[PDB]
Amino acid sequence: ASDVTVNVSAEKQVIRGFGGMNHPAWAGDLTAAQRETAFGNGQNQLGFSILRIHVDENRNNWYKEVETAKSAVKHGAIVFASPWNPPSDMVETFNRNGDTSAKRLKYNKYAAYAQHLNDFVTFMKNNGVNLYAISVQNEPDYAHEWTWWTPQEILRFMRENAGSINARVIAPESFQYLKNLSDPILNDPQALANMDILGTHLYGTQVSQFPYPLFKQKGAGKDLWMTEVYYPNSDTNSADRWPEALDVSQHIHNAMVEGDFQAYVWWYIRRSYGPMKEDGTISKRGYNMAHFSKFVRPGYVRIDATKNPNANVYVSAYKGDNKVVIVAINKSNTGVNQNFVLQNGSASNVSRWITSSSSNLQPGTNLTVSGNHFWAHLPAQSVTTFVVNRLEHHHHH
Ligand code: NA
Repeated sequence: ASDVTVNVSAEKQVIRGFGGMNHPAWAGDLTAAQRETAFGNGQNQLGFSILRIHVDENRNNWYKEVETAKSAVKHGAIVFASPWNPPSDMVETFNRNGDTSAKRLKYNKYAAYAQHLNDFVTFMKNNGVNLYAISVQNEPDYAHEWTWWTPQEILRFMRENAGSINARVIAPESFQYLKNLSDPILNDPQALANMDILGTHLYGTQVSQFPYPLFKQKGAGKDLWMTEVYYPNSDTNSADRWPEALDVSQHIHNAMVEGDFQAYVWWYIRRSYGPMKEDGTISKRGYNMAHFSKFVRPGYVRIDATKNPNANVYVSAYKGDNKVVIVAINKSNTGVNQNFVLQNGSASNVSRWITSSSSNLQPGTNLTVSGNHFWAHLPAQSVTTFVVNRLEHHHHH
């Protein structure tokens, strides 16, 4: 087998966090018990560090988001919001390639719409939630059941109106990371100045389409977030299927390593194909997310690691708070011994947690680092998170 080399000094993207969507109207709000399970980081809890909520078109419905959003903030999670439709008085039908039922924001209502979004941010502030960011539109390019925007309509709003919003602005949330939706923003200095986070979803997106050269070229000082997906499917009662659920950890691995994403946000938190089952317990898919969420905390930085050392073995690594975190996925039917070589970072002790067909985030035996490396066995069809405690602690005292 080939080594994995982890270079603690070769820094990649800063991680904002991991989480999922709450939607009281569409899915039913998380209960008090479920909010603890989602946002707390104790045993049997997901440690989600990001919550997404929706901006209702009717402001008389905004109060419904408050309790779950307050619990996220209490647990130190950041909250962001995406709208699906403007208030209906601002919306018109138009002819979209023969579809006369298609809806858009009226061109003379762009200022009114920006004011609506700013009013949501204010409402949340007045209810003890300082919203981290707000989106211009959920999936403007897949809007049969909501509000369509062309790349040029998004551009005009980003130039002229987005600067009025008193919060970080996310755009354009393509359903599939279609670059035609976001290229105009990146290519227009005015619009770009008013974007804080480039957000996308990944529905049907192939891994070859996770990289984005134009964002690397033009996006300095901007964040890159994966704001909604479910994966590999939304099959009813699929969340505990093994080894299918391992596809979730691999998808996050690809988002981190191929996409350089700084946030990974699932669709509904509680759902039969989601990270929390309808009974309020964590699903196998949920434990796959928790291998990242519980350990790679906000502000950690991804670091260079051999990403695919052997067939069916996927590895990523992160550092923060005097720790190095390594997530190693084995999607084969053979347990394998894997050597982890650490560069530019002295350590002695390694703790690990393992999810497998009959075990959920369960502690394995401690390993010892000798001569700057350690061997660890990765069981067949499993994901392991290692936590390496470093020796050189800086800052103060
Ligand atoms: Na701004």
